[PDB]
Amino acid sequence: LHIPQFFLASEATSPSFCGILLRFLMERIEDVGSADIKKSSILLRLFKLAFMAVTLFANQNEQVLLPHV
Amino acid sequence: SSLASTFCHGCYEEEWFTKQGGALGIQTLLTEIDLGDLWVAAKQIEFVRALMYVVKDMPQDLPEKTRRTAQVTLEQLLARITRNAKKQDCLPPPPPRLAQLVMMLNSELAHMNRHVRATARRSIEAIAAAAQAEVWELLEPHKKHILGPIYAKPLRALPFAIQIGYIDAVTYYMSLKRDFVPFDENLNRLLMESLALADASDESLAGKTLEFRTHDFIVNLRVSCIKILSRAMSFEEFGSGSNNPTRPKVVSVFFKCLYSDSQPTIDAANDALKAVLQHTTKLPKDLLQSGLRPVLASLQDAKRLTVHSLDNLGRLLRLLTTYFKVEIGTRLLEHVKQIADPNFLQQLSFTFFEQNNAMKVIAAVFNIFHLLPDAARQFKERVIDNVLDLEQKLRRTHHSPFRLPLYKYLNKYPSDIWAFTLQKLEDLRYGRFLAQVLRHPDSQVLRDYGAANVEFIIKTCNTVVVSGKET
Repeated sequence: LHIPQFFLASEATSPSFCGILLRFLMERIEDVGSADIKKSSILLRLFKLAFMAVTLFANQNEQVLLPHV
Repeated sequence: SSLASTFCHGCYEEEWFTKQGGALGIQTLLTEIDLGDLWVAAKQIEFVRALMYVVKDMPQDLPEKTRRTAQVTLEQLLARITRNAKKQDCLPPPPPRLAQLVMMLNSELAHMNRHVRATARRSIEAIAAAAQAEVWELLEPHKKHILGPIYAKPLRALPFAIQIGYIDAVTYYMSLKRDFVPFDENLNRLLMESLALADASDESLAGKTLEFRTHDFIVNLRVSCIKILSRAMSFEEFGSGSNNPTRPKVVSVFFKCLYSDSQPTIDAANDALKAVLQHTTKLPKDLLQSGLRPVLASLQDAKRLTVHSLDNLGRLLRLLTTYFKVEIGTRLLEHVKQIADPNFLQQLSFTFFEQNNAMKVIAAVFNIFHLLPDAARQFKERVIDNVLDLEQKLRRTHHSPFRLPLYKYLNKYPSDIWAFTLQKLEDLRYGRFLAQVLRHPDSQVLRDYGAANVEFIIKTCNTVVVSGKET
């Protein structure tokens, strides 16, 4: 999980990786309430990482999140 | 008896866990004790009333476990009490065991809650099956109890949920048999009101303040009106003696609903139009021209091209197959040429352009080529070259937004695609592209054709090799 975190905390790569990750997670959103702790913990952590990336660079990542909220 | 009363009263409390406890207690009394048959026969009405109340009173934004428990218990009870049922037991005397239960279940077919209506119709069907009978036979005596109240008031003044329930009840009733609901003046007035409601605008319907739930209500009402009008269109007595433009008006409303922004409305209108086209087998020229005019109006300028209009064109192509003409694909290709600017494309690179609007419009344009008539086999070279050039400008290999529609179009003419590729076996680009296409999980038709014609593939390759060139 350190690799997505590293890519999302860098000004150069954060927007594109955030877009790719959100596009991927929107297809899995139905697995959040799966009752299998292993399955849901990772998805929740990935969503939180994307949201923190949005918070870090507001002037660039807001438009990435806008079409998904 | 006291224990049963406690369980039944638990179902009426306002806490959901008490309701669940009541339903579970009734289930335990039914399927784990065996107090006898007369006991259940004497408790059945109270049990049914309590379970139906649990279904009615649960808030719809909480978890659905309690309602499911109530429905399962009701299923078990109905299975138990109809063990040796007979048609004489279900119908009123010319006392019957199940006539009162049948009447009570019939009385809930127009409820404002959709789960209640679903449960009631499921239970009525389950009872009818066990007695080797038809639903209309059981429901004929009690038809007035539903029909009379609905015809009394004007449908326009009622709240949304009541209207939806009433229309759904009438729609279900008019499917049991061909003469269940006569085409009298009340039904005609109701159908005209439904047509007016379906043709109306959101602002006129109490206004659309952009609120989520008002929009949901309006969409549901439109779907119900479309369904009832579609069912009425199947009767030859509807709109015939009038000789007025009633059926044309219904078709126009269907077409107008096909071009909406709501997916459920699109699906309902699609089903209705499919049924109409299948039944009619012919179409007056003026009506189809009126239906087609808005679609062709929006495909004349590249500056105002939108994804929505191309989606409308795709739906229309799917509906009317042998009605369109070639030379629209050429116009679409010209529009694509106009939109794709070298400076715009140069700027678009360096960014994750999957979210750009112009790229989405171009992808929507490419998405239409697998819906065009059979004669569209002559555009293969044009589209392949266009996509390759676009990808070259954007510096993309193996991936782009335009690959999926292109694959969908290519998987329809495997013979032509394979012949075209084998005609260009001395170029790396085309072989690489075909190999990339073959590796997508959805290219089974092309894989089958290639597995069949491996012999021809090897023959052409061997001819090239024996020719003795540098390539």
